[PDB]
Amino acid sequence: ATVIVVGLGIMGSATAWALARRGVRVVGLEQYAPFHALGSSHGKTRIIREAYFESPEYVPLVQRAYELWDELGERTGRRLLRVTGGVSIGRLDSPFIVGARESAQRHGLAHELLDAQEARKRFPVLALPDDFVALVEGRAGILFAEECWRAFCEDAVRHGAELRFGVRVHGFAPDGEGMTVETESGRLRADRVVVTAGPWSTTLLADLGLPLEVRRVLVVHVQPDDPTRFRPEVLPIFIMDVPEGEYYGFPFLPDQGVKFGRHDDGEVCTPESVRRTVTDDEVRWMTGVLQRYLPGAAREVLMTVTCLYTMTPDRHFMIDRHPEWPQVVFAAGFSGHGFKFASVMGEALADLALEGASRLPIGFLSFRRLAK
Ligand SMILES: Cc1cc2nc3c(=O)[nH]c(=O)nc-3n(C[C@H](O)[C@H](O)[C@H](O)COP(=O)(O)OP(=O)(O)OC[C@H]3O[C@@H](n4cnc5c(N)ncnc54)[C@H](O)[C@@H]3O)c2cc1C
Ligand SMILES: [Cl-]
Ligand SMILES: [Cl-]
Ligand SMILES: [Cl-]
Ligand SMILES: [Cl-]
Ligand SMILES: [Cl-]
Ligand SMILES: [Cl-]
Ligand SMILES: [Cl-]
Repeated sequence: ATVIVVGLGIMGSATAWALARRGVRVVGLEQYAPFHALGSSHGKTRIIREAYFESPEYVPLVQRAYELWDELGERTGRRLLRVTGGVSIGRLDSPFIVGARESAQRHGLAHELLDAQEARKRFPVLALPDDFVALVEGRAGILFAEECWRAFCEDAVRHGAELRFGVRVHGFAPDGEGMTVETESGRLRADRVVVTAGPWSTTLLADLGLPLEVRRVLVVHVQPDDPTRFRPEVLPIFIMDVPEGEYYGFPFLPDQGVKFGRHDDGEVCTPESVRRTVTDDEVRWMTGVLQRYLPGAAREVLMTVTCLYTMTPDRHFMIDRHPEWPQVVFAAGFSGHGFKFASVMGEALADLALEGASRLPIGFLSFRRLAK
């Protein structure tokens, strides 16, 4: 079998890995350089969580994603995951809290709800309002994202994959014996095509009318004056639903400081129009929010970063076959929370491309729930 994978962000790289491991001939095509920072996959760390507030239907998928991250780590010898536990902060009726409890109960997962007093005792680095609660889980942690991105490409190449960078795909069409893919430089042919185009999905897949909106979001890295009180042993990954917005962060790590980002809002843009400049007022806002809930974390700003999310209307992913051409499958619309699922999305895409179907429980992420 031959497959072409369009886009070598995390999802395309995972898909090239899952196909090559099956003995499938795979050629990946990516418009920019390897492990570039213009899409959604870049950075040294991402959060993985198991008691999943967005919907309990993700729990069996993230559980398989954990198993596949472990297999990837074993085969490549790269260190990919650090389980730290995770804490979610919010009012008792915040979706972060409600949804994680629902997911955990439904899947039998260990978790602990703490009131503000108990949370301050357990995690004194957090400064919470008296009416907030914390929900703690054990299996959450840090994916070393760039290590994972490189791992997939190394192990795919070990299994025969070819990966091409600096090649922009203009389109594709069935040719009677598979698909022909048109690039800015020539044509390539395969039995099947997988599209994992990230924020560029409505360009390449324009004629499908996917309901996707690209958002610019910001991350800051700060240096505490007392780093040791921010280290993983005392500060798990965290997420917070607060009056200033939804935010997330990581414990202090060497050469990263404390990383803090904002999940909600963020400007609607396209990858062409996105503002890469991060303004002084943007920096001051982020450090102002971080200092309210984690006082002493931002003695110095180390770095600021822009990145892109691709949102669906319901914030659930889209993975499905092309509605006209069964030789083509695609995943898009990861809505700011897909990186942790990349290993299992590569599995699912390889199943949809080779077999037309998957035993993974990805039905709820198809086109159907979005139909009129
Ligand atoms: C700041 C930030 C923090 C995040 N935090 C988390 C987190 O903690 N945990 C989590 O699970 N998720 C997180 N995410 C979300 C996650 O990183 C994304 O969902 C995931 O990266 C999407 O991967 P992708 O491969 O779809 O997209 P992308 O990485 O953007 O890849 C698409 C690739 O397709 C290429 N391309 C597009 N069109 C063409 C074409 N015509 N021809 C050739 N190449 C093409 C692009 O150049 C790009 O390399 C975060 C995202 C951001 C921005
Ligand atoms: Cl670990
Ligand atoms: Cl913990
Ligand atoms: Cl050819
Ligand atoms: Cl301090
Ligand atoms: Cl910077
Ligand atoms: Cl995204
Ligand atoms: Cl189809």
